Amino acid sequence: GPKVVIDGKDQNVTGSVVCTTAAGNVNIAIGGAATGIAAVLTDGNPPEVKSVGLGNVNGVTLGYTSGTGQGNASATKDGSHYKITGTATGVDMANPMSPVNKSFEIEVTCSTKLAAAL
Amino acid sequence: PKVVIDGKDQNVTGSVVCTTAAGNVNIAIGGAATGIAAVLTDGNPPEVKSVGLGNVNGVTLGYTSGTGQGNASATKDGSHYKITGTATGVDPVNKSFEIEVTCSTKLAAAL
Repeated sequence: GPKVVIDGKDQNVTGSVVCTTAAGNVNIAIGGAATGIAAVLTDGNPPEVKSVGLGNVNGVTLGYTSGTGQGNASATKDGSHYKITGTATGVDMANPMSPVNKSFEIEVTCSTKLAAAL
Repeated sequence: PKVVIDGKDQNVTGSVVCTTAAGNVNIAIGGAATGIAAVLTDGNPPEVKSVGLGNVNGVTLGYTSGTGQGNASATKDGSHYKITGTATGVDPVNKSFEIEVTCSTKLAAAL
């Protein structure tokens, strides 16, 4: 089942992983759209991280977008099993200050539905 | 793409990426960092499974089907989806929303 760690703290994930694809992209959603936890990878092998969202972490929405230069991310793939690690970043909207940076790890195994869609 | 919440357009500027598997379509706006996404079935009309709207005036807003909280419906015309409903959040906030997006031919190929 899905594992999400933020700043060295296991998140208590009660939900499910949903994996979808189309040419170029593998979307991994953990907990449904309302959480905002998701990662987007290329459909290549080796994979590349396009973006990560960690949702609202203590009032700040943290994420990674490839090509902005802010935060960082790395992925590994073993079939349907993906691991993404890095540093996510964000700014407090209510009280914008310096960017917040937090380490993360996401590990999931997609279902056979993702194999079929590829 | 257009995202409206409580009658206010959010000025989303990012890309729309529509992906599928097993009868579900995920629409993501601005990549994962935004938290803006919707999950629909591949039916006529599509049924809304979930919507995330991100952080909006301090609260994460969204919708999950089957809980009895909020509401959402959708229509599909070609590659274009319109999703409207009521989203909710807590630190209870209820806000109307509308998402309008056109997916690329990459979704039609995957379906």
